[PDB]
Amino acid sequence: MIPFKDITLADRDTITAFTMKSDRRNCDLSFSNLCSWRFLYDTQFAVIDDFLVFKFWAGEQLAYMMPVGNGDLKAVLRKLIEDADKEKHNFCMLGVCSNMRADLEAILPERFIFTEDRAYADYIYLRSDLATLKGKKFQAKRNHINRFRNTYPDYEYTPITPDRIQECLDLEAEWCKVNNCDQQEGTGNERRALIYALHNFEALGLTGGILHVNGKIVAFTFGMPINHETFGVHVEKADTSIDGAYAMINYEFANRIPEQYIYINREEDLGIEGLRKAKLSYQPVTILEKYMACLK
Amino acid sequence: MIPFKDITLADRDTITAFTMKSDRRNCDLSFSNLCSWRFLYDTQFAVIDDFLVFKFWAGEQLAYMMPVGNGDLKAVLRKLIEDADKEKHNFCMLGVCSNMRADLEAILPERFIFTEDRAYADYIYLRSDLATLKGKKFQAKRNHINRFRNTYPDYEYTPITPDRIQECLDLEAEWCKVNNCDQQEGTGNERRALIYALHNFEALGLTGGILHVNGKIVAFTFGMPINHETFGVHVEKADTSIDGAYAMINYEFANRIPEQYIYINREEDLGIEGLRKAKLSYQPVTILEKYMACLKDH
Ligand SMILES: CC(C)(COP(=O)(O)OP(=O)(O)OC[C@H]1O[C@@H](n2cnc3c(N)ncnc32)[C@H](O)[C@@H]1OP(=O)(O)O)[C@H](O)C(=O)NCCC(=O)NCCS
Repeated sequence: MIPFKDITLADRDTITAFTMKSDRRNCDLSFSNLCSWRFLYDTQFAVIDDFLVFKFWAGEQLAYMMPVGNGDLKAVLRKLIEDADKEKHNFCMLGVCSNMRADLEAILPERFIFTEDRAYADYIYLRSDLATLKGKKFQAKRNHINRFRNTYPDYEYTPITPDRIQECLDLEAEWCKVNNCDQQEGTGNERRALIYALHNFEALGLTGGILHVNGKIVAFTFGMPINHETFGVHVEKADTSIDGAYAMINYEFANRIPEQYIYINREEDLGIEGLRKAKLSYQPVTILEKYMACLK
Repeated sequence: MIPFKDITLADRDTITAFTMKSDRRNCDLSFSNLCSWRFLYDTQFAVIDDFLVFKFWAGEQLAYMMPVGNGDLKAVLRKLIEDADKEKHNFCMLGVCSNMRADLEAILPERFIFTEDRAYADYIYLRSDLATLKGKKFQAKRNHINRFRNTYPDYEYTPITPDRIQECLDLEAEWCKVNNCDQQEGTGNERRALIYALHNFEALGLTGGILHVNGKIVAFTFGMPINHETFGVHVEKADTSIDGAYAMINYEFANRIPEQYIYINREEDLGIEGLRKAKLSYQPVTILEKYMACLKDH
């Protein structure tokens, strides 16, 4: 029996030892994302034949993350299929990128059914693009930040520190309530994941920023590295009454992301029309498809 | 500076080393309950100053359990208050039993406000009563068992084994369809805890039983020790169209609980009138009240 263990804060070194050196850019491999969503998926992990593997329960559905590492993929797949068999479920893997799909097909030709939903693709950008907003592609973004600067000349950006967390939580609840975000699917779950992240901010290895206008917090954002060259921005929330607050905090935080992080992953659009429009407006270099791969 | 960590399956030995030797009987100290409800409370623990301490987020309420162990209680409480200060919340402790409340008032007189909610009291029974149903006060219970045996003379009770986990999950799915766990907050939350327990049954240290009638599962139950002399029954579910199934599974499983567990803790009524009458009807020896102790100012 694979000795799957519940993921915890204390597993940060073990997990990032695999992910940081990997070529995997999927935001679901962020240590903060894995821990913060454990309440929903009863998330577990194991290291099997030099691969890091995650196991998730989503109601009736059992799924495993595409194994992270190098080594004998066939051997690890045999063990995961046996694990699914023990659970009396068909074997399904999530987070399979295009390269991973090719690797699976090579081991078990015709055995996997691959399904993809563009709602779940990640948007990846150049840090240099988001931090500088240089070039014609970013002209409107420059206009937004210049307009913000003109409207709110006394704004203040500060990094998130443990001392600033509870206010971020209180404010997030207030903003949601204004937009009646109760009545939007999934916001309760998103709130649980936000709370865990902010409560355990330092242990997780998150960094983040807060925007203030006229002496009050009006936006906050946080994230952490996904791999050696990709930083994930996991959350970005703002007081919707403040025009340009999203654009401004994006820009300020991008400039605090260490320069080794070539890429910034700002996650998925969830098939929401307005969100897809917003994420495409920042000119992603890659839209990172994620397949589910289920044994036939 | 308290190195709180998320509770996990792997922490079984660490936790139970403290709880088994303790005189704490409340069901919240079952290792299975601690892990299985983590999804709701983001539960963490630490050993500090020779005590085992737990930290929970009950929605907006930060809470700690009464420290488990022996040592300088005042020193450890000071550390927990400082932790609450860092969280920017008042310090409040849960599961303070009547005896633990007396201990607190001795070391720190008039420092705490104590509140109690009868909905959260645990029902504690003698294993000897539930396993035998002997005497006048258990006559109705014997009658239900006897009716069951007469109606279903070829029923089969089995322990929960790995190959039988799926039928328990199947019964739970049917029960939740009937009871609307998808929308009922309480039973939706119970479903999350029950399913975690079943999926991790052996790692947690749980034991359980299953009742079958006419070839299908009609009830299951599971639990594990809380301390050296108290066994906790965490879950009991039955197909409602089968009369006497709750009585029979209770009786069969009580007989499987090892004799060193003098007491059986069958948990709370949650202020639900039906559940309260059911739990009172089995004649508890103790209704274990649980206080919340909140620091008056600071
Ligand atoms: C609606 C009504 C039927 C609710 O009672 P009910 O669902 O029949 O009875 P309960 O909720 O006690 O029991 C339902 C089941 O869920 C269980 N249950 C309820 N809450 C639970 C919880 N938090 N955890 C685990 N089990 C729970 C009970 O044990 C019971 O199990 P069983 O059916 O397998 O024996 C009620 O009897 C009634 O009177 N109807 C109208 C009520 C009304 O108008 N209300 C005014 C309120 S002010």
